[PDB]
Amino acid sequence: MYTTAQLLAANEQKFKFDPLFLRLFFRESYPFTTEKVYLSQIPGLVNMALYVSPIVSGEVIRSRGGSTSEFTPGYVKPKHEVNPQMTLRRLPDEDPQNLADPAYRRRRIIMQNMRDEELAIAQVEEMQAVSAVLKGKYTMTGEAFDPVEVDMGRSEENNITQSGGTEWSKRDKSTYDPTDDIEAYALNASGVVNIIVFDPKGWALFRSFKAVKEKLDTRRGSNSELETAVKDLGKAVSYKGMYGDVAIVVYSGQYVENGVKKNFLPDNTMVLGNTQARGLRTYGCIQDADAQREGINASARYPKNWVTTGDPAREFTMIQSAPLMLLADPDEFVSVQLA
Amino acid sequence: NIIVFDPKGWALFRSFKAVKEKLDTRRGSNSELETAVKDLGKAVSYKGM
Amino acid sequence: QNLADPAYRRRRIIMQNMRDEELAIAQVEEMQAVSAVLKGKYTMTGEAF
Amino acid sequence: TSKETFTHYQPQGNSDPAHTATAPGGLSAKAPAMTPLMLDTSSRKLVAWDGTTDGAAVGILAVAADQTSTTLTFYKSGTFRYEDVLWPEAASDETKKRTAFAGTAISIV
Amino acid sequence: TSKETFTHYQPQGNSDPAHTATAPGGLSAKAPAMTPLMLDTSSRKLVAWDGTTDGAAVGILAVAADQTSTTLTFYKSGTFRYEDVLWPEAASDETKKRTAFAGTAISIV
Repeated sequence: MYTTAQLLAANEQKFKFDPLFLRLFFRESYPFTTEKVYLSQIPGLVNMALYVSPIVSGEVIRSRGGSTSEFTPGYVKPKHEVNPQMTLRRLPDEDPQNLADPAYRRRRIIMQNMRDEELAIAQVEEMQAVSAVLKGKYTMTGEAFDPVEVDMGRSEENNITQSGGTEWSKRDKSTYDPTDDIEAYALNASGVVNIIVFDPKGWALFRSFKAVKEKLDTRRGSNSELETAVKDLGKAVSYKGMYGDVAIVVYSGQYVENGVKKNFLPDNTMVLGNTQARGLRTYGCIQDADAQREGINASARYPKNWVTTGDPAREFTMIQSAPLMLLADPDEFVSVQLA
Repeated sequence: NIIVFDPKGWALFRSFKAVKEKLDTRRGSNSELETAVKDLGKAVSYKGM
Repeated sequence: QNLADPAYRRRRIIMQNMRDEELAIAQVEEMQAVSAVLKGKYTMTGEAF
Repeated sequence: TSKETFTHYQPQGNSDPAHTATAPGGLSAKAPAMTPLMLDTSSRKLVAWDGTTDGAAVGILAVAADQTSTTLTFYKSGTFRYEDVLWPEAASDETKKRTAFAGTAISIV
Repeated sequence: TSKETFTHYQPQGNSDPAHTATAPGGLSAKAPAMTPLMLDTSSRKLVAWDGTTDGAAVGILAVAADQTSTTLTFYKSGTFRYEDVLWPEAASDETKKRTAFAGTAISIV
């Protein structure tokens, strides 16, 4: 009872969370108004022109075109409670030398909760895009929601796995040049590639090769400028510079699971990509009876606050949406898994 | 005056350290080659002179 | 949600077919040129020819 | 030629709210929505209703699932239309099916 | 030095309403809040659940009481968290622990 404790400042323990994907590739958002959604892709291919003699005949070459698929449903809703009986005790903040009414504490808790759902939904929005341009195939599996599998259309030629006996770690650091592997892997890209985003551990081995370091100092060999001698540590996505026409970007973002914090990208991967590649930020229809009454069926997010009647009274807060990250051209990127 | 190469047939021509030291001499050669490939994921490019 | 005239669709198909024709014929010229200035000997053969 | 009979999808039969719950699932076959369930006689896991065990109904499945689903989500309150419930083939008596959920918050109207 | 973590206290797991009721009780010892109850087979007087008689769950206690209490107030609906409700050590397997309240409006998440 006789303690007389005075409280100093408090801490935050913020995440390392910067999307880099809802901001670079997926700049365009298309809200829905209907149930289904299509994504056509013309299989543009020609055949070799045969050398048939000009006497007999010519075969009728089959016309091309035609491929469609649907990626419909999507959903998310992180409900929270208020439990009016927690405001009786004091928060970790609000130093005991100066307390406050238990009505302001409820407002602070509600604001913190709202920020919590905002962060939680922004976390799912980035994870969907990470799966999208990291594998070209995605699965939505969860409780009270049947699995929904999305085949974006990625081919097997853009999922190069380094596994074997010659990936990069079984090579000599000083003699080998990794640029040949880059130019070989980027051959099947179907468009210009100018960002090759790495991993925090996927950049140690690429830089380790003496060939790149010797290429950095040639006085006319290239126009590249790659800031080694670390430029920005202990942070989210940074820019190591330019490597000719292609920039170099390292992304060490983290998403928090139920209790564990896991990196967005695996330990050693790179993505041959383009900044001009179009990415979709489609949002579905909010399937809430109250929302339909205000005509807000087509919206990005939807906050809602309500209170239950009866002698046990409880308030609630919810954010409803339907983030359904899509990519028009799954073959625009190449996901190399190093080893 | 044209030495058109193959897309990984050039990978060993520039692996020779003689050419790399040939690039930087400050008075030796006027040759200005562009390694660290300038055009990636595209058809024919120009490596320079 | 917005259909088209089934007469304009024929025009689109014809345009795509003509583009494919142009590309296919232009591709033969490159195989011929590569054989020509790569070996100086060239066999031009195929089915029914 | 081919008709397009369109009926509004309204499973509920009364104003009684339909409350949900989650519990481990042990399905032996693919089970669509509106499938009645019982508890396993030995492991007490959730399995599909056979239509012959009296009083075994405890709820109605809410979302589709299969053997890969560890935990099922099922309704535990409210009333449902008799025609909309995908009854098991073994249960041939309408009267028994209409009162199969008696003693529980689930009802058939 | 010492740390005293201030964690909240939310027994409910869902937004479903949690009703309550009262009934005569036959407790033999102190039973804190959220102790499952069963109905006796001799005099049908509410007692603490033994954790062995499967399917005997009838409700969850809401107010602390001892063997001197003639009437016990127990919940009969809603959803409760596993980590907050106090279940007896007799039931050792988690699967049977989860589906103990099936057939009743009470659910465990």
